[PDB]
Amino acid sequence: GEVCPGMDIRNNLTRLHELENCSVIEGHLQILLMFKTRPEDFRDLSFPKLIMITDYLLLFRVYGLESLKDLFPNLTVIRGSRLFFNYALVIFEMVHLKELGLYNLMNITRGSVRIEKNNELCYLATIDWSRILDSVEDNHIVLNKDDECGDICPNCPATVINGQFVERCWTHSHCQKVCPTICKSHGCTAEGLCCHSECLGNCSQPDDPTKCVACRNFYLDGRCVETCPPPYYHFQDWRCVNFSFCQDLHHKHQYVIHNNKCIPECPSGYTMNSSNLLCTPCLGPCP
Amino acid sequence: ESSFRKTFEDYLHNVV
Ligand SMILES: *[C@@H]1O[C@H](CO[C@@H]2O[C@@H](C)[C@@H](O)[C@@H](O)[C@@H]2O)[C@@H](O)[C@H](O)[C@H]1NC(C)=O
Ligand SMILES: *[C@@H]1O[C@H](CO)[C@@H](O)[C@H](O)[C@H]1NC(C)=O
Ligand SMILES: *[C@@H]1O[C@H](CO)[C@@H](O)[C@H](O)[C@H]1NC(C)=O
Ligand SMILES: *[C@@H]1O[C@H](CO)[C@@H](O)[C@H](O)[C@H]1NC(C)=O
Repeated sequence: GEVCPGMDIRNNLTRLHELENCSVIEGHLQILLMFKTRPEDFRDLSFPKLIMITDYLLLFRVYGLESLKDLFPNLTVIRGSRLFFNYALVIFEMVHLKELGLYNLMNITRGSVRIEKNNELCYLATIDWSRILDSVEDNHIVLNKDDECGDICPNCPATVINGQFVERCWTHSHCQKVCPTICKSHGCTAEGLCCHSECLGNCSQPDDPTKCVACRNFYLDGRCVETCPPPYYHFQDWRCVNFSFCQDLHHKHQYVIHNNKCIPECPSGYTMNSSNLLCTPCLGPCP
Repeated sequence: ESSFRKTFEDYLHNVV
C-alpha cells in the first residue's frame, strides 16, 4: 500500500478514511476530540493495511471507540523517530475504550508508553511490554479500570516476570505473539522459525529479507537492507530514496542532501549549495 | 508528568 504522511484528525471521522490505503504512516498519527462518534461509527471501520507508524500514535477523547483490534489489526511497529514528550504510544481520556487490542504490535523501537485515565480500560495487566519495549521503566500506565478488571484470556504464552504472573493476551480471543530468544526483535513464523535479521517483528517466510512485514533498518524495492546503497539516500530513518525523489520534495520544507540523508533543512554551520541540494559547511560565517 | 497533563488542559483552549 501507500506511504501516507503524518496526520492530525479532530472533531469528525471524515478525514480518517484518508488512511484507507496506507501501509506506513511516515510521521505521527493523532486522533482526538471526537465527541460526535458512537460505537456504530467504528463497527465497520478498519485499516488492515497499516503496518507501521514512524513517529508516535496518540488517541485522546475519542467517543464510542471500544477497542483498537478492528481499527489497527496489523499495526506491527511504532518506530518512535519523533515522540510525544518521551512517548511513542499515548492513550489518554479514552472514555469508552475497553481494551487496546493491538494484537499484532511487536516492537516500539524508541520511546515509552503512556496509557492514563481510561475509565473503562482493561487488558493492560495481561500485556508483557518487555517483549515490545527495551525499557518499560518510563512507562506510565495509571488510572485505568485495570488498576480489579477481571481480564480473561483465551492458551497464551503466560510467564512469570520478577514474581508476577503475566498471561500475555490482548483480548478474550487474541494472545500476545512470542518468539524464541534466538529471533531477538526479528520475529518468527507460526512454526517458530526466525525471520531474517533485517526484519522487524514479523515475516511471511523465514530467513528472507524480501518477506518481512517491517524492516529493522532501511527499506528499498521490496527488501530490508542494513543501509542505503548508492545512489540512494536515507529518508525519515526508515527508507531509501533517490535523488529525484528528494528533489521533487524540495520543489513542492525544501529538502536538502546531507551525509547521505535527504533532510528537511541544513544543520547549523552549513548552507545549501543550490544546484545539487547539497549542504556545504561554512568557512567563516554562514551567508 | 504534570507537564503532560498541563499540555492537554492547555490544548482544550482551542476553538471547535
Ligand atoms: C526515483 O524515484 C521515483 C519515486 O519512486 C521510488 O522508486 C521506485 C523504483 C519505487 O521503489 C518507489 O517505491 C519509490 O517511491 C521514481 O519515479 C523514479 O523512477 C526513480 N528513478 C530512479 C532512477 O531510480
Ligand atoms: C484508496 O484506494 C482506492 C482503490 O484503489 C481508491 O478508489 C481511493 O481513491 C484511494 N483513497 C485514498 C485516500 O488513497
Ligand atoms: C525493538 O526493536 C529494536 C530494533 O529492532 C531493538 O533494538 C529492540 O530490542 C526491540 N525491542 C524488543 C523488546 O524486541
Ligand atoms: C505475521 O505474518 C503472517 C504472514 O504475513 C500472518 O499470518 C500473521 O497473522 C502475522 N502476525 C502474527 C501474530 O504472527
